[PDB]
Amino acid sequence: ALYEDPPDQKTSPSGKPATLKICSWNVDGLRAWIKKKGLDWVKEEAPDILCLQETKCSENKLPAELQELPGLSHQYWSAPSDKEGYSGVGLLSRQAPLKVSYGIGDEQEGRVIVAEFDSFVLVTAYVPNAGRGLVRLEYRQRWDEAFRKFLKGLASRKPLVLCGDLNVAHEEIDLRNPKGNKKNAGFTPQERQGFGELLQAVPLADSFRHLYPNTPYAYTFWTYMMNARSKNVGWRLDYFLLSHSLLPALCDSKIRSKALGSDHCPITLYLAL
Repeated sequence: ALYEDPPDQKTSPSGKPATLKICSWNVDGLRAWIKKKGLDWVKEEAPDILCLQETKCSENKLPAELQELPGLSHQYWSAPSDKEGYSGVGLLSRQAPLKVSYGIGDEQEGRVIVAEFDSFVLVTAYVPNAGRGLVRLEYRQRWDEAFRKFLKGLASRKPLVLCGDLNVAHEEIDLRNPKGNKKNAGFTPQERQGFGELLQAVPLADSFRHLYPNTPYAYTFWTYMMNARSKNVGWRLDYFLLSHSLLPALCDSKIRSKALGSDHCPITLYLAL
């Protein structure tokens, strides 16, 4: 009940070598995550693209160490205008995207960055948490609806990759305590249906569950409290979701459960494009 992520499959079903490595990480405080050596892990992981969520850092206070990642030299950031010490997402890339946009066209929450690359469109997202005591479930629901729609008017062109902290465990297989949470932010019936509607409407596939439909105990977040992380008492809240057109390029989708720095761990996608 502790999990041991399988080894990296760097070759596709069709037998092609992976060409693109995307890593996503909810850093839950970018500056503190940097002080806990996050960039040291990323330098080692060496993705072609890195997405970060819950940065809690204005553009003005972005530590200069970020510029010390020259293989990820094109960096895009999004923060909420009025709110400080809240949300915030980032997308760091080896090559410049052809176009970068921010938000989902309502408005500013600093949760979504859209980057169009050569062969596909990457969205990273820090989905609103429903709140302790579901105090913001009703904001999460409108966000879910709005997001689904925005994404539909998006994957019409090129295939999609959507990664990030989606703040929902989809099925019971995705957390350790399904029964003790069916009314807690992240496993309510509304949220889980939002995630099912997300996969239906766009459509997308859960990259990890596609390759590991039976694997239990595979989580990406553990509360800092108790010793949930050591006890692997956690949730799978961080995803790579993919257009079906991409599934044939899908080499592997990982959970880097050993990487510290936050109450989430990184996840890494390998695509053969």
